[PDB]
Amino acid sequence: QQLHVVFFPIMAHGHMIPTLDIARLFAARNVRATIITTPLNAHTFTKAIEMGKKNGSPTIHLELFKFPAQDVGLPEGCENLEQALGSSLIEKFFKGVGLLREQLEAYLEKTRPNCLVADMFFPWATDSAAKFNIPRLVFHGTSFFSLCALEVVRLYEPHKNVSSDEELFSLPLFPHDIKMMRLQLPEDVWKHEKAEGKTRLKLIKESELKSYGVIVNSFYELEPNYAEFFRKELGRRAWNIGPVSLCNRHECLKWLNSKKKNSVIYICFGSTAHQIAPQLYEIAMALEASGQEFIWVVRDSWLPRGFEQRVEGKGLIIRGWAPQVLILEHEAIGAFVTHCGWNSTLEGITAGVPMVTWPIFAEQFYNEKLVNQILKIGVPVGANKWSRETSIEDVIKKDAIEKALREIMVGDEAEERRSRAKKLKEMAWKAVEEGGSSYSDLSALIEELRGYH
Amino acid sequence: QLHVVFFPIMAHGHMIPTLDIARLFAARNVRATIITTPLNAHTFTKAIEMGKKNGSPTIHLELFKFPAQDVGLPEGCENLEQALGSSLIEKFFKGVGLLREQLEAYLEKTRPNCLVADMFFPWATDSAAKFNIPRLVFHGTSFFSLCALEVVRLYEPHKNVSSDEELFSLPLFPHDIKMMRLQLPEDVWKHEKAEGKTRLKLIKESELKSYGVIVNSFYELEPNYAEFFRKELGRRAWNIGPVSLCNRHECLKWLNSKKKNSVIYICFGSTAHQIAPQLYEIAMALEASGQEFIWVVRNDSWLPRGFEQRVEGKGLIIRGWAPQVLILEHEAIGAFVTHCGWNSTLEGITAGVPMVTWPIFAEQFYNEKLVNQILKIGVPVGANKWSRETSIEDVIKKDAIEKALREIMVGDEAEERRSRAKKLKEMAWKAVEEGGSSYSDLSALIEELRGYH
Ligand SMILES: C1COCCOCCOCCOCCO1
Ligand SMILES: [Br-]
Ligand SMILES: [Br-]
Ligand SMILES: [Br-]
Ligand SMILES: [Br-]
Ligand code: NA
Repeated sequence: QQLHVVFFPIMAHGHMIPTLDIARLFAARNVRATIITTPLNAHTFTKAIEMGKKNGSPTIHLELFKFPAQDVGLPEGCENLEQALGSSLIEKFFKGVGLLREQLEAYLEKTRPNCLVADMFFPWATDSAAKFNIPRLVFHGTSFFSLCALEVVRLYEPHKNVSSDEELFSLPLFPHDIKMMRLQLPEDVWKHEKAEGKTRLKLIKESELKSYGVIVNSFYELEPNYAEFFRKELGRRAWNIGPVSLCNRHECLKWLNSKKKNSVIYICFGSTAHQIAPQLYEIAMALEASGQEFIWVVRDSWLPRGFEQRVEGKGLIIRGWAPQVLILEHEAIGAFVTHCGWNSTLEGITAGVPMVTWPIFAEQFYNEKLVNQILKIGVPVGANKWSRETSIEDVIKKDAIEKALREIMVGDEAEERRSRAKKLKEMAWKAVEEGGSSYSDLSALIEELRGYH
Repeated sequence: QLHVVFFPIMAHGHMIPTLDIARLFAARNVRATIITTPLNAHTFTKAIEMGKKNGSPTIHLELFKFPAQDVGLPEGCENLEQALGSSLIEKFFKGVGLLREQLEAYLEKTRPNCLVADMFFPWATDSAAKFNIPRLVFHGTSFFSLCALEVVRLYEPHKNVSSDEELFSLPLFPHDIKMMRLQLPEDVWKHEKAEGKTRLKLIKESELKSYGVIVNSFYELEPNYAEFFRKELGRRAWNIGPVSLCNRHECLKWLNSKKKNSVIYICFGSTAHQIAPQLYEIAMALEASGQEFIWVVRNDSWLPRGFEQRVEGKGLIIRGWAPQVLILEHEAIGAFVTHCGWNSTLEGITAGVPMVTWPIFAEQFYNEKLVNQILKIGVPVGANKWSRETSIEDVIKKDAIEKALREIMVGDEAEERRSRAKKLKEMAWKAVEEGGSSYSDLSALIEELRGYH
C-alpha cells in the first residue's frame, strides 16, 4: 500500500521552505506528500518543486485553500505572516488562519490521509485530524533546545521572581546553567499580560502533548541532552529528521576564489527583519573599522560618504538574492552574521561556520544560548531586547559590532570555534545519510505511521 | 441543565466510585447518566433506589450490549471479576474496546457537555472529540499510584537491577521508596508482552491527551503527589474525594461488649478471590494472635475443626454481607486487614483505622508504599508478589500473618499509627464539606465545564 502524508504549514517563508524539505524527505521514501498552501504563496512551492523535480525527484502535490483576507479585515493580498506589520494586523492574521479549519476538515474527510503534519501555529489541527482518526504531527521549525527552553519558562515562570529588567535568572531543571533577563522575553509574558499571545503560546505547547508527536528539524548528535529532555522530562513523542535542507544532496564566488581561507565575514539577516537606515550605517562603519574582508547582503543615504570606494576589493555589498549555501560552504568564509533564526543557524552548522549572534524576536535568544554557551561556535553582538518593532533606542552601535567582528575572526578562541563548527558539520551530514540518526528516526516514524490502527 | 455521561469499566471497584462521583455531580444540579451493561445494572439500581426516596436527585442508566460471544467469553461474563485466569482478561479488554461503536452512537444521539470515561478506555478521548465533547479520565486510585506508575514507566528504575528481590528507589519522588521487580506485573519486568505494555502506555498517554483527570483523593492526604501529578507530569486534575463520603446489626451489639481499639476487622471484599489454603492460614493466624476479630468471608474445608467453638468469645465470622462502614467506624475496631485497593484504603482513612496491607495486583503495591512508608498508618503482611492468578505456592503462611496482626495492635508504633489515622480521618471529612479542598475543586471543575467553548 502507498502511504499519504498531508503537510499544512503557516504562510511564513521560514516555516514553508523547511516544510517543503520535510515533504521531499517523505517523498524520497515512496510516501505520497501533499502540501496545503494559498494562491498568493503557491508560486514559492511551485518554483522549488520544478527546480528540484529533475531525474529521480519523486512528485509533490499542492492543494490550494482560500485565505479569508477580506472576511477578517486584512488588506487584500496579505496572505503571508510577513505582510502582517503592526500590532493591528497580526491579531487579524491569526483569526484569519483559524478560519482555515472548515477547509482542512473538508479536505481530510475527502482524502483520508495516513498522517497530518501541521504547523505549530494550528493547535486546532489535532482535533480536526482526530475527527477522522488521523494522527497529527506538530512541526515548529526550531531547536530541541528552544522547544525545551520556552516550555520550562512558560511552566516555572522564573522571571516573576526577579525585580529589574536586567536581573539574570537560571532556566530550571536544565542540564546546563542558562541565564536570561526579562529584556530577552516578549513584553506580553513579563510586562503587560496580553491574554491573546499568552493563550496562543499555551495552546501551541499543549498541542505537543495532545497530538501524536513532534517532527523536529534537528539531529540527535547536535543537542543530545535536549533531544532527551524534550522526550523524557517534558514527555513528548518526537523524531529528529534534520537538517531537512540537506535532503536534495556567481560573481561573489569568483571574488571569494581570490581570497585566503577563513578570511571573509558573510553578513545576511534574510527577509525575516526590516533593516532600518541607522542600523545599516552602524554595521557599515563597523565593517570598515574592523579591517576584515566581507560579503554583506542588504534586502543610498545610509552608507557613509566614501564607503563603496574605500572598500573596493576588501568588501562586497549585494542587494537582494545571494546564493547563500554556496557562499557559506566556500573555504574563504570564516564567519556568518545572523539573527539566530533556526533555518539560518542550521545553514551555519551545516557549512561549519562560526556565527555572530544578533537575536531579535521569536525563539532567537534561546538559539543564541545554544550557539554561544552549549555548541560554543558563536559570539554575541550584544543585542538583548526582544522586539517585533524596530526602535532607534535598540540600534546596536559600531563599537559593539566591531568588537564582535574582530572576536569572531581573530579572537583567542576563534580557531577553536572554527574546529567545533567543523565537527558539527561532519556530524550533520552523517545524521542524514543512510545509518544516520535522522535517516533512522524518519524510517521509524514512517513504519509507526504504517502500523497505526 | 449541564449533562455529564459516566462510562466506567465493568469492575465493582470502578463502578461504585463512579456512581458516587455521579451523585456528587447530581447534588450540584448536573444531569448524570452512567453507562453500564444489562448483567451489571442491578449494582447501580440497588445503590440508586436505596439512596433515593430520600429526595436526592435522579441518576439515569444507559445499557450497552457487551459482545461476550464476539470475543469468546461466556455470555454471562460481563464483569472483570468473572475474567479469572490469564486467558479471559485479554478477551475481556478486546470485549470492552468493541464498546466504541455504541459509545460514538450514544454521544451523537444525546450530545452531553462532558464524558467521564474509565482509564481503561483511552480511545474515549477521540470518540468524545468527534462531537467536540471534553473527556475526563477517572482511575479510582491515589495521586501517589498515578505518579508512581508514570515515573516507573518512563525512567525504568528496574532495568538497572539484576535479581527479582533487588531494591530500587522511585525516581524524582520527595520520599525514598524502595520496590523490587516481584512487586511489578510480570509483563513490564520479565517476558515483555506487547498487549499489557501497550495498554498501560495508552492509559498513561490519555491523562495528557484528554481534557483532564478526576482523582478520588483529597489534596491534604498526599499534597506532594497532588502537586507532582499536575506540575512534574503536567496533568490537569481535580481532587474531589473521598467520593465515598457524599451520602453522609448483630456484629455491632457484639462489638459494643469489647474494649476500644481491641478488634481486627478482616474484609477483602466480594471482589476478592480467596483460595482454601490461604483462608486456612488466616484462620490459624487469627487464633494464634489472641486478638479479638470480625472476619468477613465471601458468599467449609478451610476451617480447622472446632475453630468456631474455640474463638466463641474473641472472634466472629460473617459469611457474605457485613455492614462494613458501621463496623469500621465503631470504637472497638483497632485495625483493618485489606488488599490495598484504593476504595478499601479510603474506607480505612475515613474511619481512621490503621491497616494491615495485603497487596495482590493492579496499583496495590504502590498504595501499600503510600500507607506504610508515607502516611505510616499501616503494617505489611509481607505479600510482595504481583499476580492476577492465585497459586498455592504464593500463599502467605500463619507465621507472617500472625506477626502482622500482633504488629498492628501492640507493635512499637501501634498508638502513633492510630493517631496519624485519626488526623487523616478529620482532614478527609473537612476536605469534602463546604469550603474543603475537594468541595472547591468539584465547584471549579463544574464552572470550567459550563464555560467550555
Ligand atoms: C512527563 C511529562 O510531563 C510534562 C511536564 O514536565 C515538567 C517538568 O518535568 C519534570 C520531570 O518529569 C518526568 C516525566 O514527565
Ligand atoms: Br546538548
Ligand atoms: Br549569549
Ligand atoms: Br505527600
Ligand atoms: Br511497605
Ligand atoms: Na514531567
